[PDB]
Amino acid sequence: KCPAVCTCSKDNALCENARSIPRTVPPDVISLSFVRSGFTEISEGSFLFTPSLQLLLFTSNSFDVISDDAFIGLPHLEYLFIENNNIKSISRHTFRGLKSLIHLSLANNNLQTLPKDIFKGLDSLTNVDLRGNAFNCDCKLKWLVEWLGHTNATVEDIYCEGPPEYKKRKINSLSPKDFDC
Ligand SMILES: *[C@@H]1O[C@H](CO)[C@@H](O)[C@H](O)[C@H]1NC(C)=O
Repeated sequence: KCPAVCTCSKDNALCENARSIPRTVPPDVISLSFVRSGFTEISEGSFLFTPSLQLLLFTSNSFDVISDDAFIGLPHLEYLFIENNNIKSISRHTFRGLKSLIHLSLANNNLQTLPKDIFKGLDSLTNVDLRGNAFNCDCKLKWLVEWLGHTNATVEDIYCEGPPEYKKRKINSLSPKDFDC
Protein backbone atom coordinates (compact mmCIF):
# COMPACT_ATOMS: atom_id res chain seq x y z
CA LYS A 1 0.00 0.00 0.00
CA CYS A 2 3.02 2.23 0.53
CA PRO A 3 4.06 3.82 -2.81
CA ALA A 4 7.15 2.36 -4.47
CA VAL A 5 9.19 5.58 -4.50
CA CYS A 6 8.38 6.28 -0.84
CA THR A 7 9.35 4.40 2.30
CA CYS A 8 6.60 4.50 4.91
CA SER A 9 6.59 4.38 8.69
CA LYS A 10 3.33 3.83 10.57
CA ASP A 11 1.92 7.37 10.33
CA ASN A 12 4.77 8.86 8.26
CA ALA A 13 5.83 8.56 4.62
CA LEU A 14 9.10 9.77 3.09
CA CYS A 15 9.47 10.07 -0.69
CA GLU A 16 12.92 10.67 -2.19
CA ASN A 17 13.62 11.33 -5.89
CA ALA A 18 9.97 10.72 -6.73
CA ARG A 19 9.06 11.42 -10.35
CA SER A 20 5.41 12.23 -9.53
CA ILE A 21 3.28 13.02 -6.51
CA PRO A 22 1.80 9.65 -5.50
CA ARG A 23 -2.03 9.48 -5.41
CA THR A 24 -1.96 6.09 -3.61
CA VAL A 25 -0.62 7.16 -0.18
CA PRO A 26 -2.20 4.93 2.52
CA PRO A 27 -4.68 6.60 4.87
CA ASP A 28 -3.51 7.00 8.46
CA VAL A 29 -0.33 8.52 7.11
CA ILE A 30 -0.65 12.09 8.37
CA SER A 31 2.82 13.30 7.36
CA LEU A 32 4.45 13.32 3.93
CA SER A 33 7.89 14.56 2.88
CA PHE A 34 9.35 15.10 -0.60
CA VAL A 35 13.15 15.26 -0.78
CA ARG A 36 15.21 15.78 -3.96
CA SER A 37 12.13 15.08 -6.03
CA GLY A 38 12.18 14.40 -9.75
CA PHE A 39 9.02 16.34 -10.54
CA THR A 40 9.66 19.99 -11.45
CA GLU A 41 6.31 21.51 -10.45
CA ILE A 42 3.27 21.09 -8.20
CA SER A 43 0.09 21.36 -10.26
CA GLU A 44 -3.44 22.00 -9.02
CA GLY A 45 -5.11 19.05 -7.31
CA SER A 46 -1.90 17.05 -6.80
CA PHE A 47 -2.86 16.12 -3.22
CA LEU A 48 -6.60 15.53 -3.83
CA PHE A 49 -6.17 11.80 -3.19
CA THR A 50 -4.43 12.24 0.20
CA PRO A 51 -6.96 14.21 2.29
CA SER A 52 -5.64 12.97 5.66
CA LEU A 53 -2.33 14.88 5.67
CA GLN A 54 -1.76 17.05 8.73
CA LEU A 55 1.89 17.76 7.81
CA LEU A 56 3.68 18.29 4.48
CA LEU A 57 7.39 18.89 3.81
CA PHE A 58 9.20 19.86 0.61
CA THR A 59 12.98 20.16 0.83
CA SER A 60 15.92 20.12 -1.58
CA ASN A 61 13.76 20.40 -4.69
CA SER A 62 13.92 22.49 -7.85
CA PHE A 63 10.50 23.81 -8.89
CA ASP A 64 9.56 25.90 -11.90
CA VAL A 65 6.25 26.91 -10.31
CA ILE A 66 3.96 25.95 -7.46
CA SER A 67 0.56 26.45 -9.06
CA ASP A 68 -2.63 28.06 -7.80
CA ASP A 69 -4.69 25.64 -5.71
CA ALA A 70 -1.83 23.14 -5.57
CA PHE A 71 -2.79 22.24 -2.00
CA ILE A 72 -6.56 22.12 -2.62
CA GLY A 73 -8.17 19.13 -0.95
CA LEU A 74 -6.08 19.26 2.25
CA PRO A 75 -8.58 20.49 4.88
CA HIS A 76 -6.64 18.95 7.80
CA LEU A 77 -3.16 20.27 7.02
CA GLU A 78 -1.75 22.08 10.08
CA TYR A 79 1.94 22.24 9.09
CA LEU A 80 3.42 22.94 5.66
CA PHE A 81 7.20 23.21 5.34
CA ILE A 82 8.68 24.40 2.04
CA GLU A 83 12.39 24.91 2.74
CA ASN A 84 15.80 24.73 1.06
CA ASN A 85 14.28 24.67 -2.44
CA ASN A 86 14.80 26.40 -5.77
CA ILE A 87 11.38 27.85 -6.62
CA LYS A 88 11.17 30.07 -9.70
CA SER A 89 7.53 31.14 -9.32
CA ILE A 90 4.81 31.02 -6.65
CA SER A 91 1.20 31.78 -7.55
CA ARG A 92 -1.02 34.12 -5.52
CA HIS A 93 -3.56 31.35 -4.79
CA THR A 94 -0.95 28.61 -4.19
CA PHE A 95 -2.07 28.19 -0.57
CA ARG A 96 -5.78 28.85 -1.17
CA GLY A 97 -8.01 26.49 0.75
CA LEU A 98 -5.94 25.65 3.83
CA LYS A 99 -8.00 26.95 6.75
CA SER A 100 -6.46 24.64 9.35
CA LEU A 101 -2.87 25.61 8.56
CA ILE A 102 -1.10 26.66 11.77
CA HIS A 103 2.58 26.76 10.80
CA LEU A 104 3.83 27.77 7.34
CA SER A 105 7.52 27.85 6.44
CA LEU A 106 8.84 29.39 3.22
CA ALA A 107 12.26 29.73 4.86
CA ASN A 108 15.61 29.34 3.07
CA ASN A 109 14.27 29.13 -0.50
CA ASN A 110 16.03 32.34 -1.71
CA LEU A 111 12.71 33.70 -3.03
CA GLN A 112 12.99 37.12 -4.67
CA THR A 113 9.34 38.18 -4.16
CA LEU A 114 5.96 36.99 -2.89
CA PRO A 115 2.66 37.83 -4.64
CA LYS A 116 0.00 39.89 -2.93
CA ASP A 117 -2.67 38.02 -0.95
CA ILE A 118 -0.62 34.80 -0.87
CA PHE A 119 -1.48 34.53 2.83
CA LYS A 120 -5.09 35.61 2.26
CA GLY A 121 -7.59 33.29 3.88
CA LEU A 122 -5.32 31.32 6.20
CA ASP A 123 -7.12 31.88 9.49
CA SER A 124 -5.52 29.29 11.78
CA LEU A 125 -2.00 30.51 11.02
CA THR A 126 -0.01 31.31 14.17
CA ASN A 127 3.47 31.18 12.59
CA VAL A 128 5.07 32.08 9.23
CA ASP A 129 8.81 31.77 8.56
CA LEU A 130 10.03 33.97 5.70
CA ARG A 131 13.68 34.06 6.80
CA GLY A 132 16.57 32.93 4.62
CA ASN A 133 15.25 34.32 1.31
CA ALA A 134 16.69 37.02 -0.92
CA PHE A 135 13.81 39.48 -1.19
CA ASN A 136 13.96 42.36 -3.64
CA CYS A 137 12.06 45.12 -1.90
CA ASP A 138 9.99 46.83 -4.59
CA CYS A 139 6.38 47.39 -5.65
CA LYS A 140 5.64 43.65 -5.67
CA LEU A 141 6.56 43.43 -1.95
CA LYS A 142 4.82 46.66 -0.85
CA TRP A 143 1.82 44.65 0.42
CA LEU A 144 4.10 42.55 2.64
CA VAL A 145 4.73 45.40 5.09
CA GLU A 146 0.99 46.07 5.45
CA TRP A 147 0.43 42.36 6.05
CA LEU A 148 3.24 42.19 8.64
CA GLY A 149 1.70 45.08 10.56
CA HIS A 150 -1.85 43.69 10.69
CA THR A 151 -1.09 39.96 10.95
CA ASN A 152 -2.04 37.72 13.87
CA ALA A 153 0.79 35.29 13.06
CA THR A 154 4.26 35.35 14.61
CA VAL A 155 6.81 36.33 11.95
CA GLU A 156 10.50 36.73 12.70
CA ASP A 157 12.42 39.65 11.23
CA ILE A 158 13.37 39.44 7.54
CA TYR A 159 15.59 41.72 5.50
CA CYS A 160 15.77 43.12 1.98
CA GLU A 161 18.42 41.58 -0.26
CA GLY A 162 17.80 44.34 -2.81
CA PRO A 163 17.75 46.92 -4.26
CA PRO A 164 21.21 48.23 -3.24
CA GLU A 165 19.74 51.25 -1.44
CA TYR A 166 17.55 49.12 0.85
CA LYS A 167 19.84 46.11 1.32
CA LYS A 168 20.00 44.62 4.83
CA ARG A 169 17.02 46.65 6.08
CA LYS A 170 14.21 45.03 8.06
CA ILE A 171 11.17 44.70 5.81
CA ASN A 172 8.95 45.24 8.86
CA SER A 173 10.73 48.57 9.42
CA LEU A 174 10.01 49.87 5.91
CA SER A 175 7.25 52.38 5.17
CA PRO A 176 5.11 52.45 2.00
CA LYS A 177 6.89 55.60 0.78
CA ASP A 178 10.25 53.80 0.60
CA PHE A 179 8.89 51.23 -1.88
CA ASP A 180 8.88 53.71 -4.83
CA CYS A 181 5.94 52.75 -7.17
C1 LIG B 1 -5.30 39.54 15.95
O1 LIG B 1 -6.14 38.59 16.64
C2 LIG B 1 -7.06 39.17 17.57
C3 LIG B 1 -7.78 38.03 18.24
O2 LIG B 1 -7.52 36.79 17.59
C4 LIG B 1 -7.99 40.13 16.84
O3 LIG B 1 -8.85 40.76 17.79
C5 LIG B 1 -7.19 41.19 16.10
O4 LIG B 1 -8.05 42.06 15.38
C6 LIG B 1 -6.17 40.52 15.16
N1 LIG B 1 -5.37 41.54 14.49
C7 LIG B 1 -5.65 42.04 13.28
C8 LIG B 1 -6.86 41.48 12.59
O5 LIG B 1 -4.96 42.90 12.76
